[PDB]
Amino acid sequence: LPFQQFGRDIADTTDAVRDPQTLEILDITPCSFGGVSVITPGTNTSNQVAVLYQGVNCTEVSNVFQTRAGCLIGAEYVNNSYECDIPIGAGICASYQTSQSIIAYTMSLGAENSVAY
Amino acid sequence: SNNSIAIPTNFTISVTTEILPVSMTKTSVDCTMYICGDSTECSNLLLQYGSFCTQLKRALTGIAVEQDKNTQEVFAQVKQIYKTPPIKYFGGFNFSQILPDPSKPSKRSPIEDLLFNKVTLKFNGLTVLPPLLTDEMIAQYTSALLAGTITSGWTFGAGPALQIPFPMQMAYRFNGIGVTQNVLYENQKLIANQFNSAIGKIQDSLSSTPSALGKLQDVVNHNAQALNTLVKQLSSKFGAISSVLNDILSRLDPPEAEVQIDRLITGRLQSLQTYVTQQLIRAAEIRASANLAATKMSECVLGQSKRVDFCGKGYHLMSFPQSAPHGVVFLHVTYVPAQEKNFTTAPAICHDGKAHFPREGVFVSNGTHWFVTQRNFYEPQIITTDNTFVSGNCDVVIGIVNNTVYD
Amino acid sequence: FNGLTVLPPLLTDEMIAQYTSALLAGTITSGWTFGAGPALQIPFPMQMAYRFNGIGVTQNVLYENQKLIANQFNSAIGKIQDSLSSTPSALGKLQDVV
Amino acid sequence: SNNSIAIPTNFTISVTTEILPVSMTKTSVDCTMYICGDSTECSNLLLQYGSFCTQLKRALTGIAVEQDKNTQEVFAQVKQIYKTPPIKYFGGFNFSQI
Amino acid sequence: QSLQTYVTQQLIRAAEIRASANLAATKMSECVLGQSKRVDFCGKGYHLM
Ligand SMILES: *[C@@H]1O[C@H](CO)[C@@H](O)[C@H](O)[C@H]1NC(C)=O
Ligand SMILES: *[C@@H]1O[C@H](CO)[C@@H](O)[C@H](O)[C@H]1NC(C)=O
Ligand SMILES: *[C@@H]1O[C@H](CO)[C@@H](O)[C@H](O)[C@H]1NC(C)=O
Ligand SMILES: *[C@@H]1O[C@H](CO)[C@@H](O)[C@H](O)[C@H]1NC(C)=O
Ligand SMILES: *[C@@H]1O[C@H](CO)[C@@H](O)[C@H](O)[C@H]1NC(C)=O
Ligand SMILES: *[C@@H]1O[C@H](CO)[C@@H](O)[C@H](O)[C@H]1NC(C)=O
Ligand SMILES: *[C@@H]1O[C@H](CO)[C@@H](O)[C@H](O)[C@H]1NC(C)=O
Ligand SMILES: *[C@@H]1O[C@H](CO)[C@@H](O)[C@H](O)[C@H]1NC(C)=O
Ligand SMILES: *[C@@H]1O[C@H](CO)[C@@H](O)[C@H](O)[C@H]1NC(C)=O
Repeated sequence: LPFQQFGRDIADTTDAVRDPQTLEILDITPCSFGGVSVITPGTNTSNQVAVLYQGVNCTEVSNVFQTRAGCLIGAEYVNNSYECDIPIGAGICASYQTSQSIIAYTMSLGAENSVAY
Repeated sequence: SNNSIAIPTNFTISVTTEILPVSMTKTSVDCTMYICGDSTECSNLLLQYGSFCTQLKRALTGIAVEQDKNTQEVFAQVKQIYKTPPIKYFGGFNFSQILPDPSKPSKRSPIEDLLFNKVTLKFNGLTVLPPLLTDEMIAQYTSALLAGTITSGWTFGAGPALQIPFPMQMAYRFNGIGVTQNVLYENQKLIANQFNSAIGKIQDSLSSTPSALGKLQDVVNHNAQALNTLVKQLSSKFGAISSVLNDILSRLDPPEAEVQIDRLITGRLQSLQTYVTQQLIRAAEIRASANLAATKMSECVLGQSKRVDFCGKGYHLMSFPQSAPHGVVFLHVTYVPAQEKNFTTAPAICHDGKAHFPREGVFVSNGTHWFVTQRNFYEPQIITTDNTFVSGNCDVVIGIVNNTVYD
Repeated sequence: FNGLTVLPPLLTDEMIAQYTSALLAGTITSGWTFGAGPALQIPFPMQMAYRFNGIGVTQNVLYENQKLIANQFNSAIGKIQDSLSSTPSALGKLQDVV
Repeated sequence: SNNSIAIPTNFTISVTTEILPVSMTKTSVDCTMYICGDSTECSNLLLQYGSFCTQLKRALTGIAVEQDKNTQEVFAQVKQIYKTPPIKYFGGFNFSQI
Repeated sequence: QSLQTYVTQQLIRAAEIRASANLAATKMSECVLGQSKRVDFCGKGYHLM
């Protein structure tokens, strides 16, 4: 509306602002933030690590993979599925598998067995 | 009365619904971002306050791991993924509503789809962590449990899955509840129709009353409320001059600004501590519910339970799990006696000077003749030496009646 | 007090007593049948014979020893009153709550 | 011994008591009355702190509703209210105390 | 602070009482409305009623 100058959401945080000089409604998005997790095999085994930026799209951030949990750097995606070793997020687990590197995969629920009814 | 018994002459197959929460939303907090935002002056004092931030982070991480563990405890009981046979004929019993629907892109059963539709379930340092197991994986666990129950009965729970025709499984479940196999085999079509009608009514019953799913919704609502409250708590002044830290820093001198920043830090740290304690209590409640759900999955779905009212209302026959957003819905198929009839009963039959007691069942008189019947169903048979044991004399027993025992 | 109020419970003691009486009457006259469906009346000695078969003991044991079992049950019920009356600590948990 | 067994020749009917809490007193607290009494200045100062009083009210109301639900769950097993017959003869078993 | 302490302690006690109430409901369903073969769940000995 003409008299309104700011905009607030249900959480009482500013979401839009009217530019004082030219009347234009500019939406405000909070600058990207997210937790950083270090996926590590035991330091007894290796010193290589992967880094998961949780909830951060891979644009904002030597293999880069985008999963629902966030952006994963340092783990290679493998199509084959194994039992979960290090949980990462929405169905993706990491493991240290043989060179010899850190792989990320969709975890396998179990062996498929069809009973002969 | 001394001599009055009531024996059922029919049965009803009733399917009931039990909704149980399993997991709650996993949340993470950045203590510095919440309390101080981007202000370094606030961060320096927060460093002085102590190790409260690490304690809160550890508590929230433990809660998240606990939620994941609850989900695995409830759903990951099956060692192998079982698939229903391609030809879905199961003796006239119709599992289309509970079995996965390939046409649906989500690969979910109609009841699961309705549950997902019914319950549909700010950024100031607060993040929501996705669950380890996606809804598709929980659906696959549920489908595996259903396939194991349908094809193998309870054998897959206690060891290798063993094939069995579904009518035989129902007959053995009737034997479990105390009813002979002939009752199932003679009345197979009626029982199949009753089960089909009850399964059909389950969907309409769930759709009609949203409050049935309210528990799950309540869980979600609670989480939202908590998070919302926390965000609104940033608008509070907590005794300081203003909520915004930049305004305090610019308006006042540094030494005076220290006390205002300290008040804001104390208020926001107290708010975060209250939030963490509340979610610790809620996580304890959800863990209790998830343990109950795991026990039900082990006892109602993977076996037949003799515990009264643990698996539905009535005599438990079987159970079927269904996934729901942040919870599990158990469909309990139970046996309910119906159409009772009055009869005259006696403790023992006196013949040739000897008492006779029934091996199974009780003695029943239709006014002129005496029979032996099973307890939960009226199937009268002639009193014979095969279904009676003598064990005593005629004088001691109170209420004994004289009648013949054929051989 | 000062803003501290105690809200009366929804169910009065009379109503809880009526629920207890209903459960007792059901378990006496119908056995366990009223829990799983329609209440099916059954003579109480026959119900106790059912329960004896449940614990692994035949019916003849009860029907031959009916008076002895009745006397034992009556004596035990009589002793329960004295045991509760003599020791207040038996109810301590409830008291502890308050 | 690998050829010796012990079999009971008699029995005892034993009645034991188990006491279980079900509900606790339902309390409602007025945040303004407790913290500030009748003072308007204190109430205005308290409004700056935030929604603490609302959270307290929600928690206490949840506890009270939970107590009512506890009593309902424990004692409302049966839909019907069963009544014992006027003739109180149950095979020699005396239930007068219960 | 006093009210927060009171409410937190009341919540914990409410959780404990809820656990006790669930146990009581389970006992009423199994000990009273049926015969229980679970050992020591319904008294000491072989449960009759
Ligand atoms: C990340 O940004 C790209 C931009 O091309 C977009 O396609 C993708 O969906 C985004 N991912 C997430 C998780 O938002
Ligand atoms: C039958 O029931 C009546 C109840 O009025 C009782 O007086 C009588 O003793 C009972 N008969 C026997 C044999 O117990
Ligand atoms: C049991 O009920 C069904 C449903 O009405 C009925 O068709 C059937 O005849 C009944 N059984 C007997 C023995 O009457
Ligand atoms: C029974 O199965 C058919 C498909 O064979 C389906 O169309 C129908 O809805 C099912 N009825 C139920 C589940 O009651
Ligand atoms: C009782 O059963 C017998 C055998 O089935 C039958 O001959 C008799 O007519 C029945 N009496 C009544 C009253 O139904
Ligand atoms: C058979 O039992 C009835 C029931 O009391 C009794 O009246 C009758 O005398 C008994 N017959 C014999 C031969 O004992
Ligand atoms: C019991 O074990 C002893 C060994 O200590 C053996 O000598 C004896 O024969 C066994 N008794 C029976 C009945 O097998
Ligand atoms: C069993 O004990 C009772 C007393 O409780 C006694 O009267 C009866 O004779 C005993 N029976 C045996 C088998 O000794
Ligand atoms: C039951 O016991 C009471 C004493 O506790 C006694 O007064 C009463 O007469 C007994 N019942 C009968 C029917 O004798």
